[PDB]
Amino acid sequence: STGSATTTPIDSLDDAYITPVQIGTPAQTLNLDFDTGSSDLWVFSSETTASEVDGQTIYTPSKSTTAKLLSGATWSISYGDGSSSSGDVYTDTVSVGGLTVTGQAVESAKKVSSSFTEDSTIDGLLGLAFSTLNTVSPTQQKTFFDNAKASLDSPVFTADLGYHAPGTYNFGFIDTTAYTGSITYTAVSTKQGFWEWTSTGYAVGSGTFKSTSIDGIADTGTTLLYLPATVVSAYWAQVSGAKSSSSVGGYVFPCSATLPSFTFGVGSARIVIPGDYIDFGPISTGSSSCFGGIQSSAGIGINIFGDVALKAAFVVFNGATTPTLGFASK
Ligand SMILES: NCc1ccc(C(F)(F)F)cc1
Ligand SMILES: NCc1ccc(C(F)(F)F)cc1
Repeated sequence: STGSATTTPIDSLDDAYITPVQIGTPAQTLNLDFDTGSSDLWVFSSETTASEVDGQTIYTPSKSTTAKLLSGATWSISYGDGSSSSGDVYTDTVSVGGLTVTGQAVESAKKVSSSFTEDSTIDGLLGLAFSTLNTVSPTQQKTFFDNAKASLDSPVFTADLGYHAPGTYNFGFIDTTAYTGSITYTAVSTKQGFWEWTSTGYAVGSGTFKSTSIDGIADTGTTLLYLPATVVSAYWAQVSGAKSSSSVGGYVFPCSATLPSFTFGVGSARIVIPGDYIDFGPISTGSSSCFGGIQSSAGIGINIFGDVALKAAFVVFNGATTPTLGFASK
């Protein structure tokens, strides 16, 4: 079987993308953030502290005839940005784009951090990293993809994120009309639970390509591109007036500048990120300083190919027994 679902940016800067997911019987539709950097399916619910809910659609397990409490199970997650949530665990039927999984662990939030409360458009997260990262205790739970794998035509899903526009997540098949050229596949390390791969180098604008190994993760759940300080410094040096700002916490640039493109290597292929994708607009309303979409990973400890990079490509997540990542131009 297969599934296909449209994913939509939550705001005009593409800060995150939401995809409708049907949970329970009869279906409750929630808009979830599909996150290849984590492995928990958690949702705002009827159990969430009322002061921590501000416009989100909630899952109500008591109204689902297929929901079962997973006795004694709990979960607690903290994200790399300092975000967190925690609560208890149901199992229920979950469908994405026509693809149905019965007995999926649905983690019900009792508590969420403030950054989730303030993001009224995101009802929860759907984790798509490897199940070794799932936080359910005492019994670890499988991801939606892991549960669906057996029944998929092909054990793959693909991410086709739009620039200021809707895109598509497909499960179980590769749409050969959605890209140009060939797909280049590259090896994945699962040893930390992430879709981790090694880029073969980079170029700034029309500069020479620099061959150099950049290890990092493919993460639909992270907005920006986080790369080593040496790389990020070479990019922003080409932008007149750009500088790293400690008060803002990253590189900013004059909003009147035009940004160079950024190229990253996948084996012998090249993915080009247009300079417009790297503009994240004014740091505050009315400011003439704009925030850059390429930032240093020095404080984070790992390099992250977030949405800025992934939306420039058609991306195959191949969950075969030897996993790989495919990139194509589009
Ligand atoms: N999108 C999930 C996520 C969040 C943070 C991290 C970090 F910072 F730990 F790498 C990885 C993955
Ligand atoms: N990388 C996972 C993640 C996704 C979204 C958020 C936000 F923006 F909703 F707070 C935080 C962390």
